[PDB]
Amino acid sequence: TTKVEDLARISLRPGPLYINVDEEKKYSTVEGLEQGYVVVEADKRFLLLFSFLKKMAKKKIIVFFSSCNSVKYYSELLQYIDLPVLDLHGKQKQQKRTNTFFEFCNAKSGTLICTDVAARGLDIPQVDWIVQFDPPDDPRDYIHRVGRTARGNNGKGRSLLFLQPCELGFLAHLKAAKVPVVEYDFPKNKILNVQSQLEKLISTNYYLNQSAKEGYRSYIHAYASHSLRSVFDVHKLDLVKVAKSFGFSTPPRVDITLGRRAYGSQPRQGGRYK
Amino acid sequence: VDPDQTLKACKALLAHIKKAAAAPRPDGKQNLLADEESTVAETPIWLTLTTKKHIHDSHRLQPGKIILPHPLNTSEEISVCLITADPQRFYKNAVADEFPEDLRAKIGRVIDISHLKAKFKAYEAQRKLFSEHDVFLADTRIINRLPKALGKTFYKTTTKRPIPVVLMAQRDPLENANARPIPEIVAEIRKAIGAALVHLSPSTNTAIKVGYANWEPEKLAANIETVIRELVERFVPQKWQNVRNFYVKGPETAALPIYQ
Repeated sequence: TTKVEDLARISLRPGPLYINVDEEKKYSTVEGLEQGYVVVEADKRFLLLFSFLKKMAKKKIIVFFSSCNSVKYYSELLQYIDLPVLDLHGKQKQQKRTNTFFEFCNAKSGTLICTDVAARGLDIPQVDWIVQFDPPDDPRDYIHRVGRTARGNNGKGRSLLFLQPCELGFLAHLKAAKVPVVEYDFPKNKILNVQSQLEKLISTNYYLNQSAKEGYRSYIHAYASHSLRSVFDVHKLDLVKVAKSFGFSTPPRVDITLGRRAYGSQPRQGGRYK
Repeated sequence: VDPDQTLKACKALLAHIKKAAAAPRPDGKQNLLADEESTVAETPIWLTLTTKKHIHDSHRLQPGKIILPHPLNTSEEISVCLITADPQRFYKNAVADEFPEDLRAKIGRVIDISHLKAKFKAYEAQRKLFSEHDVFLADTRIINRLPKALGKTFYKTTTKRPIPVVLMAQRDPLENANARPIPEIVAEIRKAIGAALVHLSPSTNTAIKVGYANWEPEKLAANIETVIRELVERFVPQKWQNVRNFYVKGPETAALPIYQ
């Protein structure tokens, strides 16, 4: 873009070296897509994920989180809650990263947790669902690229996105780009209320408490530094309810933020003010 | 009673529920947690006896077990609870070091009677317990005590009432717990889970669970015939003098009759 080269003229030396290994055949489909979404309250996001994964077992599942710390915490929790799920985060070996994905690409069933920035560098196989639990990093790349890869050539692959009630301006942005939507109903009886088991684990296990605190903070911190602030706003987030999903009864402390000039005054002209 | 016309109805009602479930719903919405096969399954059809006299002119509130040739609740997602009339730790240790592998999976929570009246007296807790499991057993030494403990939330409906299970020998709790030999326990638990259940109420209609809508119909036809013959000879008084219409009907469809 235009701003890009002005950054080059101020940072680079007069002689650069120009390299293009870009993919100029950007197959940004405009019409052959169908996006799914589920309106879920902030305090039953995980319970819907758990109920989704438990009943849609014996299938292929890929879940996108926003932070590697929340991937780490959800990996340890789901092993205690007894659901065998695969994981892909940055605290692992690079060798373990590849053997996890090669195991997943050749498997029949299974479920994989990774962050959205991990999948951008990775080759998504044929899967039955792509579920965006946390908000996507860049919504343009989610709808176009990840919607088409969820469709996945031949096999019927469906993509859904978790939306809070305070997030429905995404539907207006989806309506502006004219891309079809379907919303799923999810009756309240089929939610597996393991909230009591979850809070007993967090209040008693120390390692899960650290992972919950770091996953909760990284989720809020990624929410604050989001590009499209019209729909992903942290001041429209009830922080008590979002810590309920992580397993907390009291939401741990996090910094959500992270006319008349002087009379008789004149602009500075000299002095080594440091 | 005739078996063939019972079978051809059992074809027709079961085939209807696939047509009803697979039909889309007109407000443009789908269900995340309801597959087409999962709602073709998990929808029980049940036999509705109609009588002339009001059978058992009182509220029996204790189910009777009809041994079914092929069991009812032997799926993979069944949470079961065993309410025991003695130290909970003895049964907790019993179900952990024994109770094969399938029964170890289905045992969700074993709870003492004394621990039940302390932790589940309120009506949150006996509603949370109702929605968490699928079948509730009980020792025969506490079958009478459970109306007060698990009240209207467990005994207004006949879907989930505690099933009577005998767990005695033929008192200080820590010293002794009068129980059967442990293999005789786990064998008897198997009978209680997969048995069709009768519920005597001062009523003319009795609904008996016969199976789900994903079985094959001859399996069902052999199961309903055993339900028919067991219930008349054992439970309803004036065996064939008081007998009347016998309908089979699903939870969202009409009634298919057989007459006696």
